[PDB]
Amino acid sequence: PSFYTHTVNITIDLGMKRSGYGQPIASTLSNITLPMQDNNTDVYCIRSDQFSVYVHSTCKSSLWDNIFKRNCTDVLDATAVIKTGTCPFSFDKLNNYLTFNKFCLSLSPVGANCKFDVAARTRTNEQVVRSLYVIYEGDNIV
Amino acid sequence: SKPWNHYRLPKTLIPSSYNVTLRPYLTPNSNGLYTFKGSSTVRFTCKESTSMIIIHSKKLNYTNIQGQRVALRGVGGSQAPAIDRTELVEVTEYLVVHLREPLQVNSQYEMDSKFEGELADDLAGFYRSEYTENGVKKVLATTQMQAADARKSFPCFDEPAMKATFNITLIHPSNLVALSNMLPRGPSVPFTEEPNWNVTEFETTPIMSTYLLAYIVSEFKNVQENTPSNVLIRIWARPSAMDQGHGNYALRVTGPILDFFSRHYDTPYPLNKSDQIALPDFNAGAMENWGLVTYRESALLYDPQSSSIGNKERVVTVIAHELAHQWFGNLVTLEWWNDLWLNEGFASYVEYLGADYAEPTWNLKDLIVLNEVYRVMAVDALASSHPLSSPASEVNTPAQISEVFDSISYSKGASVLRMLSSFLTEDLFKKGVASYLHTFAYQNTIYLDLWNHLQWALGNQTAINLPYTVNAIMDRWILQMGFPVVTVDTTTGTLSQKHFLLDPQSNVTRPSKFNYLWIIPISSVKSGTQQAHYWMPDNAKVQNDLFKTTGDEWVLLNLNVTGYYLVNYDQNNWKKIHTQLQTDLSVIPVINRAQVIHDTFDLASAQIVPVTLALNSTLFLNQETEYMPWEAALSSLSYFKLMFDRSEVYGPMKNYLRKQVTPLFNHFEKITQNWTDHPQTLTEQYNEINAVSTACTYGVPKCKDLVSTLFAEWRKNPQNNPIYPNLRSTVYCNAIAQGGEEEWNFVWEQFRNTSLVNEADKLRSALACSTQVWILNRYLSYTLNPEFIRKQDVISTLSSIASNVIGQSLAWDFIQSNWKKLFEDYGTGSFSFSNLIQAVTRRFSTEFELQQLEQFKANNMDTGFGSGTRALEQALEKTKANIKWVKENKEAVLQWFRENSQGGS
Ligand SMILES: *[C@@H]1O[C@H](CO[C@@H]2O[C@@H](C)[C@@H](O)[C@@H](O)[C@@H]2O)[C@@H](O[C@@H]2O[C@H](CO)[C@@H](O[C@@H]3O[C@H](CO)[C@@H](O)[C@H](O)[C@@H]3O)[C@H](O)[C@H]2NC(C)=O)[C@H](O)[C@H]1NC(C)=O
Ligand SMILES: *[C@@H]1O[C@H](CO)[C@@H](O[C@@H]2O[C@H](CO)[C@@H](O[C@@H]3O[C@H](CO)[C@@H](O)[C@H](O)[C@@H]3O)[C@H](O)[C@H]2NC(C)=O)[C@H](O)[C@H]1NC(C)=O
Ligand SMILES: *[C@@H]1O[C@H](CO)[C@@H](O[C@@H]2O[C@H](CO)[C@@H](O)[C@H](O)[C@H]2NC(C)=O)[C@H](O)[C@H]1NC(C)=O
Ligand SMILES: *[C@@H]1O[C@H](CO)[C@@H](O[C@@H]2O[C@H](CO)[C@@H](O)[C@H](O)[C@H]2NC(C)=O)[C@H](O)[C@H]1NC(C)=O
Ligand SMILES: *[C@@H]1O[C@H](CO)[C@@H](O[C@@H]2O[C@H](CO)[C@@H](O)[C@H](O)[C@H]2NC(C)=O)[C@H](O)[C@H]1NC(C)=O
Ligand SMILES: *[C@@H]1O[C@H](CO)[C@@H](O)[C@H](O)[C@H]1NC(C)=O
Repeated sequence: PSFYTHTVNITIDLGMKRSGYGQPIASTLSNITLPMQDNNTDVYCIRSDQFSVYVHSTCKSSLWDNIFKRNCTDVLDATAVIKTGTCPFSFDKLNNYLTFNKFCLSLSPVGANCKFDVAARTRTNEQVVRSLYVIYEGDNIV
Repeated sequence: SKPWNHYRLPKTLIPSSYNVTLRPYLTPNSNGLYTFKGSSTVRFTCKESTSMIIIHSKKLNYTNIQGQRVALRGVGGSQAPAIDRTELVEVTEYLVVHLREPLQVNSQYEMDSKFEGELADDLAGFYRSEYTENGVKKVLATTQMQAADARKSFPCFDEPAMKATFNITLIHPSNLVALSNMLPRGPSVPFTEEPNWNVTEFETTPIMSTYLLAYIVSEFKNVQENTPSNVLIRIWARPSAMDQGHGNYALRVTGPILDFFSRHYDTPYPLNKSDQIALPDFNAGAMENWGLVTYRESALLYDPQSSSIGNKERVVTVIAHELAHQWFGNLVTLEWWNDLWLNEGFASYVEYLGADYAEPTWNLKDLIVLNEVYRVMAVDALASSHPLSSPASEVNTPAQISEVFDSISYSKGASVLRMLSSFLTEDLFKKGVASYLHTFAYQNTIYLDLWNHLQWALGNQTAINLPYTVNAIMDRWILQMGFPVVTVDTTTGTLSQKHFLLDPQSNVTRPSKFNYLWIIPISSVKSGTQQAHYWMPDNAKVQNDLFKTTGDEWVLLNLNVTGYYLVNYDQNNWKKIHTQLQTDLSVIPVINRAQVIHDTFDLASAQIVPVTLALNSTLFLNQETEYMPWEAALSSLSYFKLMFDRSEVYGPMKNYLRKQVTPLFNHFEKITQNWTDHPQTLTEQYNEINAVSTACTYGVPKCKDLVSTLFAEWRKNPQNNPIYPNLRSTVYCNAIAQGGEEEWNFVWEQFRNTSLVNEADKLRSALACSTQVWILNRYLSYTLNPEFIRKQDVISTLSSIASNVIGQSLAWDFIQSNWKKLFEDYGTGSFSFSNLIQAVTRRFSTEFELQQLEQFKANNMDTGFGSGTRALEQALEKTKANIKWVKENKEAVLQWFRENSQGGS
């Protein structure tokens, strides 16, 4: 819960394409923006011991095309929340921080102990858009 | 007879070079006749001196330069004597130049003759192509040079055998820009003849047939592209289209395919310029000419926004076929038009490999069996089909040259090529082709030379051994039409081969020495285990132990359908194979699984196997999720649907189908995440369309909900299209059928409004689907008026109306009442009149329906049916056969199908 340091927060661009049954559904290629950590954009391991970890969702819609310019409308509008079954801790982006020695946000499954799971929340259904792999534990970092 | 009377150009006149100066008029004259007038020098050597010289020039009057029509100038050692007269034979349409003076043997005479010709839009010779851009008609000079057409455009010694280097000076309006097979030797001259006339010199082409040479003057915009190899590619397209960028995908596709082909051929492309031209309307849709390839706009250009995945496939395949042609049949010259079937066949098979190279994910090779082999399976099965081999003697007239281009020639040729590659194991085949290309470059050639090279490569490598010579195996397949059926009894291992005719009773007039006994390459699996390849001899019956099985084990044949043949099994084996299929489809390969459904239905049509066995093949489809088996089944079931749609059998049939379709629809829904994650693979994408359409047609309430939601979404904000392009057609038709008049009107308004041909075509099909009788009648009336529907479009609209079951009766009546007006417009000029007759009578299975057809034929006999006359006889025969089926087997089939469907419900 304590943050030794609280000083960039990921934004999940959300791609939503309607099913055609009228049900809003999350789509592949939704982009969680990961800021450049030193040289590498994909993996951010925070220099700060603890993380603010705020989540921002931008809704984008595609008729069928890859282009997501069309704005999310009606049922399609959605918000993304990260809660993970795979990590032993539920980790719903809580102020409470559980363990960790090194926290990273790998976009690669290999080399990562557990994956934070971000789920788009729609009124009809909750669908997990992406798994954010995390090289996961130490007494030193809370 | 006379040498000019003979179609063939005399061998003695061989053209060393052609210098052609031509001035097309792209400005209408006082007469209004656009005219191409030019003076062309014929530089040629006479192997045997001939006083009379024969040139292939068609329908050209000759202007006189000073005193004579032909002025001959000889420089230095080369000497030329001016020719007194130019005459054209009416029978052969060939220019003959008559010179009183005897010619000097093997000397160069340059014959410059002024000629006058008229540019007419017949898509032949020198013709004009017109496109409306921004409301303005645009005039472009175009050359069709195939066969006799080259002669019409300019005097030439036209033969595949005759090869010349062509230096072209083109005088054209300055605004328009000239093109030729070769790069320009000299820049266009603004004021050389007149300020309006621009004269562009062109480099001498590498020696090639005159038909290969082409020159195009066009207003098309260009974005030049250069490969690392320095071949200049790019596209000629209208300026608005260039702004659209539709051609960009085609440009992206061409470069890798060229490189891949060059590696397989082992020869780099000789020409440093290859130009793809988007002709606004091209009847062929593609050009095989060396250097200059002109395509119809639809084939060449792909729009990402409004075009389906099928369209994307079309663009890649057509480009590959043409690229293959440049190396094959152009660099190594084709000896004569008779060898065209081989050239086209080689190109099509190679095109599939090239397309696969371009798109690795798509399994184009898997698609080849459905696209080519299955398509000609139907034509070959008919006894009337021609033998694949074509003799040089047979092809003489221009019409004969046109005859060689046919579906069997390209598609069957590709299938035989695939089989050949399999016996040669690919590498030897590639080596042979490469060697043949290098050895015979710039020489007219026959298939035997290529075959010898493949055989030589096989001779070099001892690792793979062929029991029979490559030429011998190939000959059996090429010489005779059709395919054998191999029947194997598991208990004894005996194998038997006989010809397959889809018709149960037919007579094959054509005679072959082989008598349909063919050497067959057999690949076999026993109980899931591969067996050593067996080469079947061309003998009716042989016994092999490997085929024999005991107890549980089952046998399979023709793995991957590499061979061009049907297969049959003993009934116990069939049952075992079917049982295995229910328990596990994995042991069977995908191509083989498709093969069993297709084969059983074909055998059922010929009555070799019972109708119930074919239905048993459909039983495992509940488990099957793959595209190829499902596609084969749907195609087979279409005949059943047409015959039983109005009968009582339809209700039970619908229930059985609903049960088989539902797991596939559900599986697809789950994989596609409720229809938004459309599958990337081409085969998978195609199956997604199949599932939606079949489900909607028979029951499946969930499908109806999806279609309704999608159409409603389209109606709001109509200009942007929510519907996925692959799925657009299904939603539109279904919605119109469920919907009332308001639905029909909305679609009609869109059909008139849409600029795109493809979109307009989709809308046109949807209009026919409406249930109400009155609506259909109003639509039928709309067609006659020119403003509402264009003439070419009218034939298609009538065909779709016949397809609707409620509409079938109405369409038939309209056709009888308005026959004369339609006949004058489309019977003349062969505008798919035969196709229109074929669309009617598709669903006709009753005696009463046959009687109506006979009456119409008698009543309108005096008026005449134009192109449709042959089709009318064919349509009547088809109807008779459906009723005939009822007389012998369909009455039983109707009862049985009902019983089988009832049991499976
Ligand atoms: C993909 O779509 C399937 C099928 O959806 C079907 O078509 C739609 C137009 C809707 O009308 C669906 O109701 C219809 O079945 C979805 O499966 C369906 O999920 C819905 C929503 O959870 C289920 O409805 C529920 O039914 C239960 C009955 O036990 C009620 O208690 C609930 O209140 C609710 O109404 C429906 O049973 C279920 N249908 C099937 C075939 O199981 C599926 O959710 C969807 N997938 C995605 C990616 O969203
Ligand atoms: C998340 O980022 C990815 C890129 O990593 C986005 O995918 C990309 O979307 C663009 C815009 O549609 C695609 O451009 C397209 O290119 C094709 C030709 O290749 C063209 O025909 C289209 O009109 C368009 O210009 C791009 O190819 C595509 N890239 C991939 C990897 O497929 C994705 O859309 C983003 N998602 C969100 C939520 O914004
Ligand atoms: C190995 O394959 C090559 C490729 O065809 C064969 O070489 C040809 O030899 C023939 C005479 O037999 C010539 O007519 C061709 O011009 C040669 N092609 C070239 C240029 O390589 C050779 O015959 C094969 N060797 C064996 C053992 O069959
Ligand atoms: C029959 O065709 C199948 C389907 O293409 C072949 O399976 C491929 O095998 C190659 C190598 O042999 C693999 O690289 C591909 O991944 C396979 N494709 C798929 C989609 O499975 C199979 O090899 C062929 N069988 C025979 C008898 O040649
Ligand atoms: C199609 O399959 C059906 C059953 O799925 C076959 O009917 C069986 O026939 C065998 C022997 O012919 C009998 O032992 C079974 O009792 C039958 N089963 C039932 C439930 O009727 C049918 O013979 C198959 N069709 C053909 C022509 O092989
Ligand atoms: C989405 O809305 C933004 C802001 O008004 C606008 O710039 C954009 O054009 C819209 N996208 C589409 C195509 O709906």
